[PDB]
Amino acid sequence: NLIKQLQERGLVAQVTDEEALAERLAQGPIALVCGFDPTADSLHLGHLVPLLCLKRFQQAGHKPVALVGGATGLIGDPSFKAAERKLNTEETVQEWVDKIRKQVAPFLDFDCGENSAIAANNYDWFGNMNVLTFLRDIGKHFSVNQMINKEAVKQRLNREDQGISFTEFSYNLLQGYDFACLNKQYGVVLCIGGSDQWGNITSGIDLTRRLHQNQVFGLTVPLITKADGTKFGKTEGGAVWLDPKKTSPYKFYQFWINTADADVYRFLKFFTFMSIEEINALEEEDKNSGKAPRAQYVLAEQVTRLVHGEEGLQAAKR
Amino acid sequence: NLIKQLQERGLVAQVTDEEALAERLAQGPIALVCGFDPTADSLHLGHLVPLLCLKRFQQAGHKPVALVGGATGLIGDPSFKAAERKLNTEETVQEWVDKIRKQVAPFLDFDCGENSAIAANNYDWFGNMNVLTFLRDIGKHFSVNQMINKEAVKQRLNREDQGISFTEFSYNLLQGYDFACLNKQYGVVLCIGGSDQWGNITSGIDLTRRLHQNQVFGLTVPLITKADGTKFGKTEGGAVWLDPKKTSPYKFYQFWINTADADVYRFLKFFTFMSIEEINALEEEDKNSGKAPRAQYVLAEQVTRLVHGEEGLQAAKR
Ligand SMILES: Nc1ncnc2c1ncn2[C@@H]1O[C@H](COS(=O)(=O)NC(=O)[C@@H](N)Cc2ccc(O)cc2)[C@@H](O)[C@H]1O
Ligand SMILES: Nc1ncnc2c1ncn2[C@@H]1O[C@H](COS(=O)(=O)NC(=O)[C@@H](N)Cc2ccc(O)cc2)[C@@H](O)[C@H]1O
Repeated sequence: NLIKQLQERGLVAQVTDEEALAERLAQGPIALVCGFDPTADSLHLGHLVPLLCLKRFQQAGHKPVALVGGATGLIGDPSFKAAERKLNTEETVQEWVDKIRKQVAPFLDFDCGENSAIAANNYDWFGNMNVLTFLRDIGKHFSVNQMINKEAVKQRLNREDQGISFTEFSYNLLQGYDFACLNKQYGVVLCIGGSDQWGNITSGIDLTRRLHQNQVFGLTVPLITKADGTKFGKTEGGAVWLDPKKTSPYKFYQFWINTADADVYRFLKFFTFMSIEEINALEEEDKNSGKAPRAQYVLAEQVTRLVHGEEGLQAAKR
Repeated sequence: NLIKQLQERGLVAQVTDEEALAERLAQGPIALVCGFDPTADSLHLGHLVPLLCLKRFQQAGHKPVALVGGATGLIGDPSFKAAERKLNTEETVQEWVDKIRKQVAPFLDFDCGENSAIAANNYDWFGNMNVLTFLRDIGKHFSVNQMINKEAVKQRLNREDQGISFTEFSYNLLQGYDFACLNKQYGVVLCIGGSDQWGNITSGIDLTRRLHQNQVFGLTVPLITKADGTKFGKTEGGAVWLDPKKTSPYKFYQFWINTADADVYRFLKFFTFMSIEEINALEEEDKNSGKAPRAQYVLAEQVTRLVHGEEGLQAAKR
């Protein structure tokens, strides 16, 4: 049902147990979660993929849990990161943390009773957790041997040149715990994220099992890349922040207009709520049209509106 | 001077910088430490060797710091251990800790003046420490790459049959910090322990340099064993405790008088305070004297009074 729908949009990289998950979603609504760490004072175009995905689940009747890593942001996810990351002050992360919560809010119905959205922060629990407690209760459930051969950190370990701190090496446990913790108190049985996050989610489904014996689920969406395999979110001036202050609505819309013909269609699937059908209709319509492609105009309008409301769209054009 | 004196009786296995440590010990009295983890309600003969080196250094005028791992004993030191030590309740361990402390107190002088002994417990700084505080303020200084190859745990990894949890894999950072922490509040510049405790010491040396920029040293005593090969401190009823209740003064004295001829002399150098001279005369004497060796008798008289006092001795005689 739903999974298959997302597959049609090409928004599904890997699924831990497609069937069981598919069957579970069927039984009735569930609660899922997606996490975002405070690396900046705003999220960017990349983050909008998973985020928009929660909303997609919500509309299918599920309850989204949007979690900001108030704690993991003090450590740093080393997942597929080639080089160690630098630690940001406790005060700066806080500030950033707050800008994100608020920034994420507008993207989800936080009131419709049943499946109203939930904002969550792991600082809530890791923030005042004794180190010994953490090592004992969670640590005893992780094997360094296998922690070592996880794709998300494998390479940094095997390299007489590269390396990784004990700190970021532990990152895995905290996100892993977050799952079990969000499951214990909210019934969250699904965690979604971009491909890179897989390993982190994996550890999460495992801890949740050995701590509460609950079959939990994981589902990742591919990391969206420009067709010409360049970057994304990044341009000549930097990341396409969602924060109007960092990227004007006018500039934001101009961005989508400039999409390549080999992307615009996929991008309409990843960023808009257009019936996979009409998107194909639009493609076909554009192909046989001796006219210019209108897909970009669509894409630009839809996203600029999702991210900035009619106000921002009105601005985008003046 | 002192370093070489301890070598005379083979109580030194390694030293971080013999030359410099030698020069430093000469400059004047220093603060040194040795730690003992609560893994039972009592210590055994193996623990005595190191403990005795602390009293040695003290007689030489230095300040002994006797630490008890109220926190480490909750994590489990994996050093050269074959299988994962299991966790003990917080309840049990604190109970063992008191025991070990009080048991330890008699062996060191707690009021000779400037070099009076200090009782220490790392639960003091780990019991109330945030995990995020730990992982970043300390973790950030440990390379998983270098951690994986450290001898004390190269075993557990690089093996199919074995394994190590994230918990015990973290032990190194705790003892490493204990050194730094001790160096900052007592100016402790020396950490002595058994051969197996080396790597743990090293890591302390570095963190101390890395966190305070001070040259700190480490020296390990050889792991005393029976020349015949078999494990030390073991019997039919197992380990020989220092707790009269676990091992009566009588049984204790008997264990000593039963010492093998190839061990008895070394044992006099390790477990007693006889000068290397008289211990050598004794060996010589025993050599060409139609009588039975009296070193056994001596050794038992000494160690028995050391560990149980005049009462304990007179008791091993009835
Ligand atoms: N270009 C992109 N396309 C698709 N997805 C993308 C993307 N760029 C980022 N993302 C995804 O959207 C999120 C972006 O935030 S993130 O900083 O990368 N998140 C992280 O690093 C996670 N460790 C955060 C986290 C997740 C769960 C927790 O319980 C705690 C923390 C991630 O799930 C990432 O996989
Ligand atoms: N048979 C033996 N011969 C000589 N020395 C021996 C011995 N058996 C044990 N020892 C030494 O005497 C001590 C015995 O206690 S122990 O439980 O093994 N100690 C430990 O495991 C350390 N991790 C304790 C510790 C040390 C320093 C800290 O800052 C914190 C904790 C260690 O220094 C050990 O190396």
